[PDB]
Amino acid sequence: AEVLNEDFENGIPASWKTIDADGDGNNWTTTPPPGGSSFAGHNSAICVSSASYINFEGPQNPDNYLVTPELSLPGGGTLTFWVCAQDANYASEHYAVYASSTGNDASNFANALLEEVLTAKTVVPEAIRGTRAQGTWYQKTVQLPAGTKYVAFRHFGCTDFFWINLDDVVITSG
Ligand SMILES: [Ca+2]
Ligand SMILES: [Ca+2]
Ligand code: NA
Ligand code: NA
Ligand code: NA
Repeated sequence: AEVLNEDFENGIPASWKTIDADGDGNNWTTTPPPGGSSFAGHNSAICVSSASYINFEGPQNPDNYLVTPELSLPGGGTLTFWVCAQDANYASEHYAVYASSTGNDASNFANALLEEVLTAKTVVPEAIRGTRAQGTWYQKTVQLPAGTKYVAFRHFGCTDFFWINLDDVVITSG
């Protein structure tokens, strides 16, 4: 039974929450600057994205969370989602996925269930990035413990690549 299935085609839903932990005003977003329109989604128009580098601005130091609405997983569940680097040639974005059994603030998200740096399969030094191919979309699977109330996706601990993209977040109970 699916308890969450988000394609982002109507943007980040109001039921989800962004946390700008570094405080720069830049978040996970479906309107990445300076274009202000979503990057190409996974077999779809829209995905949600966070920047380590913004064209016409420069390197960023993100600590950005994207948090689900409150979940009921009394016996646990399974998360799947799709992730890619927006620029296949500046691919090395660092992210983690966390579960909380209580609240939905940054301090509630500790002990990553998954933490990785996307694999660079190709590389280029350019001021304007995102000018070639998107990275490959990869599906990830994370098991969620019983009593998980919130899942957070965190883009952090990296700078000076381009953007990380997320799409097609599905959580099933059991
Ligand atoms: Ca989508
Ligand atoms: Ca930020
Ligand atoms: Na949906
Ligand atoms: Na919200
Ligand atoms: Na709260």
